[PDB]
Amino acid sequence: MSTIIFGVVMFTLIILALVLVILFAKSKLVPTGDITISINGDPEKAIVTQPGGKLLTALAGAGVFVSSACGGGGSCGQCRVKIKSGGGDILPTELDHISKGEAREGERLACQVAVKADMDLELPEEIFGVKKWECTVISNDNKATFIKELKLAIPDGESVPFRAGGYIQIEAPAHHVKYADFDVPEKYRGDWDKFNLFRYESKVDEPIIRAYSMANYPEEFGIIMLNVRIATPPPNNPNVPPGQMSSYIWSLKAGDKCTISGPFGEFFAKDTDAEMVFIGGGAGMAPMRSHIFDQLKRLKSKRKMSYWYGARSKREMFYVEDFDGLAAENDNFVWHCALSDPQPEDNWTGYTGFIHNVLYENYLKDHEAPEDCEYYMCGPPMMNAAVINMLKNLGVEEENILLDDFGG
Amino acid sequence: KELKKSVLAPVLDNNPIALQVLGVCSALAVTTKLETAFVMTLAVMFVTALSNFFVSLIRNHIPNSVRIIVQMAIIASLVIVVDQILKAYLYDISKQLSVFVGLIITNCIVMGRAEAFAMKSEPIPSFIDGIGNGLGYGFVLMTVGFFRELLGSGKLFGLEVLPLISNGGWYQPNGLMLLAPSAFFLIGFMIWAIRTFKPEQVEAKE
Amino acid sequence: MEHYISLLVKSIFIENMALSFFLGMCTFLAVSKKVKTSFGLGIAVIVVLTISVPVNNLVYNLVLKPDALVEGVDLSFLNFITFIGVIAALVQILEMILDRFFPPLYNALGIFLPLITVNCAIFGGVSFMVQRDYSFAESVVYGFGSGVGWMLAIVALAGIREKMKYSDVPPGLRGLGITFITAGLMALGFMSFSGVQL
Amino acid sequence: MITIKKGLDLPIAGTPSQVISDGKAIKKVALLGEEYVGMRPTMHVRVGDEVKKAQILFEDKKNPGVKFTSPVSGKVVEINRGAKRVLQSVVIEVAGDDQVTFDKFEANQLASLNRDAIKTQLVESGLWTAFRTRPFSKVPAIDSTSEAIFVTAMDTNPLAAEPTVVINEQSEAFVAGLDVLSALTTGKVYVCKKGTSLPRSQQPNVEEHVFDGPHPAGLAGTHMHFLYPVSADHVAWSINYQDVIAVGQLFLTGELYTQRVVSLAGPVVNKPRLVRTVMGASLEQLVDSEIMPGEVRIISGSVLSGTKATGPHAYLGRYHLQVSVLREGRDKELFGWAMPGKNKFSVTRSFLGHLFKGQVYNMTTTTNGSDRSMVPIGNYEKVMPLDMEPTLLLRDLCAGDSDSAVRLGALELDEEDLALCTFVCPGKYEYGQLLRECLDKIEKEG
Amino acid sequence: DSIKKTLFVVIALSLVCSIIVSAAAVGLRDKQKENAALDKQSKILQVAGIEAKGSKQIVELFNKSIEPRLVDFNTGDFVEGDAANYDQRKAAKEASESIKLTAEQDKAKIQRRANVGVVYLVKDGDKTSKVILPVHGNGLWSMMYAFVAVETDGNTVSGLTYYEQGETPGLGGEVENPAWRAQWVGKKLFDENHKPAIKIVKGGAPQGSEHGVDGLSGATLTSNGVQNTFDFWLGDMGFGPFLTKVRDGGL
Amino acid sequence: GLKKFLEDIEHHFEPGGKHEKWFALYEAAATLFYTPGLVTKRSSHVRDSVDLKRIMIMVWLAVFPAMFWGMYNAGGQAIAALNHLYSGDQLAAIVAGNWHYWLTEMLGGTMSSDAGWGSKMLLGATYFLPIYATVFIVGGFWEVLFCMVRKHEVNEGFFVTSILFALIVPPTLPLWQAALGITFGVVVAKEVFGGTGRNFLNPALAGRAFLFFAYPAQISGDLVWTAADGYSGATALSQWAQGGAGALINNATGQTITWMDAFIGNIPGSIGEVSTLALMIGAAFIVYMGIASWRIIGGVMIGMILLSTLFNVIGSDTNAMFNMPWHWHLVLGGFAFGMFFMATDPVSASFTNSGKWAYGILIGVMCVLIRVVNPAYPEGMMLAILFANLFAPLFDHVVVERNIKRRLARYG
Ligand SMILES: Cc1cc2nc3c(=O)[nH]c(=O)nc-3n(C[C@H](O)[C@H](O)[C@H](O)COP(=O)(O)OP(=O)(O)OC[C@H]3O[C@@H](n4cnc5c(N)ncnc54)[C@H](O)[C@@H]3O)c2cc1C
Ligand SMILES: CCCCCCCC[C@H]1O[C@H]1C/C=C/C=C\[C@H](O)CC(=O)NC1=C[C@](C)(CC)OC1=O
Ligand SMILES: Cc1cc2nc3c(=O)[nH]c(=O)nc-3n(C[C@H](O)[C@H](O)[C@H](O)CO)c2cc1C
Ligand code: FES
Ligand code: FES
Ligand SMILES: [Ca+2]
Repeated sequence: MSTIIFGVVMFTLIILALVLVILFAKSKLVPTGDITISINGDPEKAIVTQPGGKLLTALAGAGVFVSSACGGGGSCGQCRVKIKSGGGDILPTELDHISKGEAREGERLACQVAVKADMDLELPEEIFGVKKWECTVISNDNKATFIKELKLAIPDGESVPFRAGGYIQIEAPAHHVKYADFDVPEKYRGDWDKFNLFRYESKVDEPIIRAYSMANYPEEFGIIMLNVRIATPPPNNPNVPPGQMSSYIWSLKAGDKCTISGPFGEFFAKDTDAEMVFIGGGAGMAPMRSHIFDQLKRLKSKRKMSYWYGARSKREMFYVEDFDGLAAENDNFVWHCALSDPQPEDNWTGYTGFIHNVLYENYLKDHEAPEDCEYYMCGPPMMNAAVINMLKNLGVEEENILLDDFGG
Repeated sequence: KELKKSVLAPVLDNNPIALQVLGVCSALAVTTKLETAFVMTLAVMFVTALSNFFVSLIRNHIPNSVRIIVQMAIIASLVIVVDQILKAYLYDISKQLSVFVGLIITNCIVMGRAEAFAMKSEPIPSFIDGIGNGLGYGFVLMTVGFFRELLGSGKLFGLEVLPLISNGGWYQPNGLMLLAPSAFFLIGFMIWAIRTFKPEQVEAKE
Repeated sequence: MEHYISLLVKSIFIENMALSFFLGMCTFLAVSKKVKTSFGLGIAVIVVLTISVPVNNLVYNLVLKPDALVEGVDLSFLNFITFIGVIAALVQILEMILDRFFPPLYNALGIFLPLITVNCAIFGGVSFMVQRDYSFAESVVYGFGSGVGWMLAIVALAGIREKMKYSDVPPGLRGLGITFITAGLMALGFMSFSGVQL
Repeated sequence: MITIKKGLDLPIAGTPSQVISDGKAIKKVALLGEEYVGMRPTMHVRVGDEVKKAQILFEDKKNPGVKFTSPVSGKVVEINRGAKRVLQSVVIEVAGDDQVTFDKFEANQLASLNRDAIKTQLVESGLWTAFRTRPFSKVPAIDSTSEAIFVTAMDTNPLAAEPTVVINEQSEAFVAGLDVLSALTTGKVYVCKKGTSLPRSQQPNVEEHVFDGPHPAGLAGTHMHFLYPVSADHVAWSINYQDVIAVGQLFLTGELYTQRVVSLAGPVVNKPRLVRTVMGASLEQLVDSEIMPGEVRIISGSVLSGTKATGPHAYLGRYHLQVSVLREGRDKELFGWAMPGKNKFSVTRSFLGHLFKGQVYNMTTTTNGSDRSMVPIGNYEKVMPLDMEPTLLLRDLCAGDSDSAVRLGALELDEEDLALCTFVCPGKYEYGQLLRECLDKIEKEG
Repeated sequence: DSIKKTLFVVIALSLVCSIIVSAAAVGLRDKQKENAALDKQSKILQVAGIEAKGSKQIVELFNKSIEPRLVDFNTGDFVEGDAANYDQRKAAKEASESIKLTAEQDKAKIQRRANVGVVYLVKDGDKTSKVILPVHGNGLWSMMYAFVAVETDGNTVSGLTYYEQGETPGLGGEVENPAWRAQWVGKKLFDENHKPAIKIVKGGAPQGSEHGVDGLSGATLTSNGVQNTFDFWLGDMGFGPFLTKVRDGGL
Repeated sequence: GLKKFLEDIEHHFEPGGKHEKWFALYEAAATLFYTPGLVTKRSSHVRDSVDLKRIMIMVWLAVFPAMFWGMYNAGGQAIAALNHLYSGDQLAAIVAGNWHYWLTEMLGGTMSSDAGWGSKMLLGATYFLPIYATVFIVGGFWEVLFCMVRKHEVNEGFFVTSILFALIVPPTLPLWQAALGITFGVVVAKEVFGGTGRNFLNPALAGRAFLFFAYPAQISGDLVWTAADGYSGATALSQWAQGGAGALINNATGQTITWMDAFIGNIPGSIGEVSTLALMIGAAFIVYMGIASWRIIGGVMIGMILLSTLFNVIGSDTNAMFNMPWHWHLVLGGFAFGMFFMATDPVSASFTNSGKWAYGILIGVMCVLIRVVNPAYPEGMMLAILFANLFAPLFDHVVVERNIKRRLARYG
């Protein structure tokens, strides 16, 4: 019994001594002072913040919004900044989106950058002109069986300064909506009840952030037009949650309110005299309408242009009148559409099959020099892989193929 | 059932020693005989389960400055109790197991489970994953000790199944099975056999 | 003089902690890709071991050895907790010291100290010191030699694994299996100092 | 003097007689689009178009501003294309005497000229493609400069011409070309040569350096390694003696000079000699009625580093100054690997052929063995004089490790620098292609 | 966070852990000591020829039959003390309770020797039937510890048992072979002049040898170790004076 | 003829044929008899004549003097030891009891003491040839299996591994142990790494280290090195460790082992390690051709001489191996077999001219060390080569790291 008391007291004193000594060693040896973060060169608007956190949360407070697609976490690759002074060393995950040649300039993903020392950032050429808006839904008309067109009105006459091919970010709070809430006209309804996709419903508990490409050109003031495809569970395993944000925008209707955040973008057209070939499909009609209307109307370019859209049926087609009006007034532009499963009701006398086979066998095969054109493309994933493969077998260089995958 | 997945996945799907390199030292050391492998498997099961349980009980109040001190205090107390129990009842196995009874404290399974799962989960699932990881560890230990004791000495659990020549039999024991590289070779070929049947575990050509 | 050099040569070659005693194998088998990284980790191991073994020898001989404080009281059941707590606290304090005061030495070797804070190599070194009943200078020399032997073995494995860039390993053996086989073939070669009694 | 001791002078049959004569009459030339490294052509001519001498045929997309011009005046008759529509050659039938002319200067004005005027005249004439940057062996960017321009006034290739015979006929043009290069370079021009005398340019920065020993003593990579080691941030340019003669003639006459003196030699050539020809001449007409009957291989350039001339690729290369013709070895021999070889060449001493010193071998295109892994017996060290580790660098090239390859070298190298390593490998590896793959990786990754 | 709550947590946890640990560690000391002792008790009962299974019968027979005593090596006379708890292996390293061995004196390569050693007397009623001498020596890989039982004359051997060794399990680990240990029964330790006469013979022993046992096969470097062990522990520095005292009489 | 028969059955083995799964064995026999007949396809349109076949056949032809002298010596030692022990009607019953003896007497030879060089080589062949055949077959099984499953073409290199394993083993190995040793040598040390040219250890001394540690009584002691029933006699690195140079004596003949006896090879031991003269005769040929490394050989010699001379200088009065000179280390054991044929393995050695010297020096130092100061093992050459195979890449690392700093200074 005499040994037990002694053992207990010495155990406790050893543990307490180690804890107190490590605490005291910590108190003197960690700063807890403050560091200053630097932006382009201006002494004004410089961020001071606790060393707790990363560069994303440190930039989030001072009103500087970096492109934070895919909710951070080192996935998108658009949270890239140039750091002049010593920040933090590279991470192997940052090497996935940044190459040894790019990294030399100072490119790093802001998310993995850990703020504990002062830094000097050279942010990409005055992107401080970014806003967070709130808009009133104008219409939510259904454009295809699985694609709905969301229009929004920017309030008080303000207009979004953006370029064709760019995108905005739409944030939504926690909610719960059911697929019975959706206004799906009887024109496109027959395919839904075949799977009875009205069954599903989803709910989220913290707000989400996603990006969407605009479907209007810069000189169409006072609005924003989008094309939003519904993201349903895959056919193989259908017991997984539906798309969080995709099911929200479909739940909106006239008069409702949503918030958007600023103009971004990298899918811009090059300024040359070369011919342009626009390839699209599905929800990829959004940038392809923005690029084409920018060329023929705002820039009024006289280059030769062409649009090759690939749909599944004539009920899946839309914006037809807008393109047929351009092909009549302008003789630089031409339009073609190819269906996979044309139905007898469609009255279809046109191209049939995949778009990568229709484009090749009709136009590219006899072209005098197909390597001399600029190819812009946006569509479903295996449409991008089929087209790129067909173009590479013609000699086209990847410096000419501009592809915008919808978030991989 | 939510139980059988959690207890039976770390055996082949997410095996500790064969996929999560944690835990090689005792597997290499104590698998010359099969009794020591069994006793070490049971001890690791007990310690991992109860340490996960207690760390998950007090997960909310642990300071971030002294987290390692608290977790290692719990684990070291459990291992000291286990070592005092082993000496009183199973005396001979302890002598053959001398320092790897204490080294259960620095075994990587016991700490990686307390850090990766117990700090973030309820008490009853942490007992479960500790038991499951102990089972996955004991799988490799017993499988290696079986071959080592059978071919190195011709006995299983101390029972003579192959009659040695120096005991009037026909079998001549392999001396490497009682030595150091044999455990490395056995675990390497076992990893080969496991990744042959479940080929999603194969690593990238890089 | 001959007593302390025989102990050093023994610790380095005759009783290796990596290939003879099998301590620290997960870090040994996981950080063996590049020679530079293995060298940094080995230097961290040398430092942590040579600082950890003598201090634990002092604490044991002052507190936990039989009859150290009161006649008829031995606290030898606190060896495990005392050793592991002292090792962890020492590693963390050394890491913080390097992190603040000497940034270059931090980027050099302090970036390995989280992997070594609680490792089987140092715990086994302290346990073997307690079993073998070393003096203070003997503990210093033993810790130093043990760290140097561990570093030598890990750097040799890194060199072999870099030479294996030309190999053609079956897909099921790629990685862990072939590293296990290579470490076994290294132990087969280190078995040459077996019969030496130094 | 720099003396090289590790190398190999190949004892192949058919050495030429260093006497210049007139070659066959040529009726077709071509420009080969696969011999320019990293070139993607933008075509400026169609089949049926008529061209003039020094008229543009195609440009480069990846190198803006560079023009590839016609050697002769005639009609575009073929635009050959291969896998994935890769341009193989643009064939032109020689007919007429038309040309694009430029400005002419006096022989004493060339040393004091504007670098931009020199660059402009070169790019417009299309003689800018005579240069190659090390690393990566590509045509220089028309808006870049170098501090070292290496002139190759020697030749150690097997069955090669001897530069002195050619330079003694165009001394004036050679000196004018060196005077132009002295003003074009920022720094020094290195005229790497043998011990024999050559015409001297008298600018203070044009220096003469003598190299001695067997092959590779005559490659630009050796000269760069010994005089101006190159790296990612130290680039040198390379040009040979006939291109310097062409530069001198261009700046002295205002006209593009397209005249080659190539060596036609080989074991199956009846009279090996130096012949006069034109840039890009047809190699199936240059060798007509001059080779023994049978099945042979016609090569543009050396047997160590050259292009096999068949079909659409059967035209004289741009950076090549010789043609080689040798038989095709397609025989199967009873225990041919175990015969005592009195007629078998080797760098090792496993055959009887080395005991007969001064022998000359009628070598074929045989691969004396099958493809096997690398067992290093020390053959790469016997033939590589530079200050590198051959076996480890070649294993880095094989394994595909680009970073350690760059560290161990691989940036000072061309495909012609590993020709002897490809030669003496007992595993029958081809290292020029592996080096080109590693350099493509390194140039693509920024 | 707060230092107050941190210290409260660590102190409470330390108390809760230390109570259990130090209660379990002290409550089991006597059982641990008994379990440690029963192994040596069983080895001695086995070398003495007595059959026993289970701690009950082992303790009963060891307490009724075997008697530990202490013997002074320098003079070979009995000394009084606590023989049941003597620790010769730890006493041998102590500077006061041991002696350093001269290079020529060290024939078995043990390098040290305690002043007093513990012997065990097998007792029948009150008559001393045998005496069990603990000997040890150095082999090729390890130190080898044995138990040799000698009859009252001080010459005849009744058994041998190696209870600790680490020689190759099939070459020099054959000192634990029962067929080899059975060769020792009936041998003689000393000759007519009372000098060490045990001989480990390379290549078999002639049948009828009173002094020779078969050496090990393929193991002449561990067999040399056993020979050196007996050469030392039967000499003037080992059990020589005590064995002369036993020969004269009065165990 | 044979050319016609080979190209007519080639359709049977191309994909879809009757025997397509045995294609790897057909392409081997097709290229063994006749050269492939291929041409260069890309560049360096002329190739050197050497290939792996000639390298392997030249390393194989070099060990024939050693092989034949080893067979003759095994026979002579066995006959002498037999006539030393038995005579009269015992020798007849000993001869009729062993097939190695009654086959030698059936094929025309004699087992009496007046036997000549012809019956001694016959008796030695009756021991060597079964081991060689078993090793070759059991290792070729695994080679062909790996090549068939991995769709490779079987390559030479095992042609040398098998013979080098068969000549470094005692004349009295069981055949199942030879099979196990060649299995461990080929499969574990070479084939799991990719095959020839892609491993890092010596495949023949990693199957001898399998049998030395697993079955240590059939490859050690005094009963395994003379093939005579009931004969127990020590060799000379074991007789020197016991009593020095005065203890070197042949018990079968009752004569002293001189320096010329160990150099010529009139001593017991591993089948073909005994004749330093024949080993030198073969090594001079394979070194002249440029196949073996004189830098590695010189390093081994330098290390052995340095360490043995240091041991001789510092001296010892309890260890007899401290006074063995360098010219006695050379002719005893498997020092010269290893220095000449097994240390010069190009795949396991260093890949740098500067690293080869250090590699050889380490091999020699470790051999002399394991000989002198390791009391358990009479020699240490399989253990010293296996040890240096681990640090061969580190020497290359040091040399390359020194070469890269020379580059960055723009002088290389
Ligand atoms: C720059 C940019 C522009 C874009 N422009 C457009 C545009 O104009 N139009 C457009 O329609 N899209 C566009 N996108 C794509 C869009 O932003 C997102 O890809 C996606 O639509 C986001 O919607 P969501 O979060 O509701 O779907 P998510 O929830 O992100 O989709 C997940 C999908 O996987 C399934 N799933 C979810 N959880 C699991 C699980 N645990 N296991 C298995 N399956 C699961 C779901 O059923 C669903 O099909 C763009 C993307 C980027 C980056
Ligand atoms: C699984 C299916 C059953 C297995 C098959 C059944 C068992 C097969 C077993 O009999 C072995 C032979 C295999 C060895 C292969 C490897 C050898 O290294 C190849 C070889 O000799 N190469 C040559 C040697 C020489 C003569 C000189 C260098 O040239 C060569 O061609
Ligand atoms: C000089 C030379 C020496 C060789 N020595 C050996 C040897 O000792 N053991 C072996 O298994 N193979 C040997 N080989 C064959 C070959 O190198 C060996 O199979 C490779 O290690 C296989 O990768 C040798 C080959 C050559 C050319
Ligand atoms: S997702 Fe934010 S950086 Fe990649
Ligand atoms: S056991 Fe030593 S690291 Fe896990
Ligand atoms: Ca004693």
